Amino acid sequence: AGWNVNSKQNIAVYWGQNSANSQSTQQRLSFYCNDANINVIDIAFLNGITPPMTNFANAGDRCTPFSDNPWLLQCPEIEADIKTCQANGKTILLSLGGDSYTQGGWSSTGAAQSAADQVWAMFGPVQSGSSVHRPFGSAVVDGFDFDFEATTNNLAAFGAQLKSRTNAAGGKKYYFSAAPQCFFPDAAVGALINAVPMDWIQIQFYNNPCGVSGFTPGTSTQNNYNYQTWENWAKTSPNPNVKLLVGIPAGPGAGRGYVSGSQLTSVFQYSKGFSTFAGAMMWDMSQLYQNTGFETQVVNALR
Repeated sequence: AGWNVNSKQNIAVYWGQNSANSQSTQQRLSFYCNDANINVIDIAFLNGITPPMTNFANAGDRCTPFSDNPWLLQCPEIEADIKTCQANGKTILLSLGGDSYTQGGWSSTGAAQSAADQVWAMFGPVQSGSSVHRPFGSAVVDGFDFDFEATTNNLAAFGAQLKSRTNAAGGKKYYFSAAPQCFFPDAAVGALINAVPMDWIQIQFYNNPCGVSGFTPGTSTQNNYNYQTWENWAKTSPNPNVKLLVGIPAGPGAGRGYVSGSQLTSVFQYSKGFSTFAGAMMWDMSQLYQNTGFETQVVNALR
């Protein structure tokens, strides 16, 4: 039944950007919704907000741009697949920003609040009184992942307005995650995650010296891998009960600091010792499914 706050074996995986970058490495979203081990999928990315822009790599081939915004896609296959995945018991979030987000956020709190209301009208419940375009039609996401990686002015105000709308909503639970890099504090989402409660934070423990590649097996004194710093911060954050996922590259081509074998098992056994630990995150689905046997290694490390 999707995200499980009481489990230490959650696995969140990004889908949409085809990191593996071959013609066949990213199937449609629902191909990956029969995996008993993957209970959260983040759709990557809404890479523009004001104005809105969607990029789903070659999944875009089965979409049609909206007539008045060529960078915003109408995606009936992703729509159908979100509904299928949710019927199959998966939590499907939309990931906001990503490494190709260049708009730099909003000049005022008011502009950030208006942008949040537009994202909610585009991707949350269908609003009968709204003219906004809906990339996923009558599909409704299960919440939002904040993956901003450059300075994003007034992201805290944007996040607070979107959280206001999800907190007011009926129907189902909406979740909030953020994906800071492991360097502490995080420049891009630091203000957001110090202001707005998250359900979990999926830290990118890669592309940085604090990543899982810097973990020292055989000891619980860790000079580089900084999970402990993140747990200490989490306990006084706006949601003091927020959970952490350990985010890793799903293949050597997915990011710097890929780990496997005993390094991978050991860093997960260390991380499992912490009360905030709730599982793993991986970048990304295309890399994971190409990297034969790697998913089994991660599942076996979390057991």
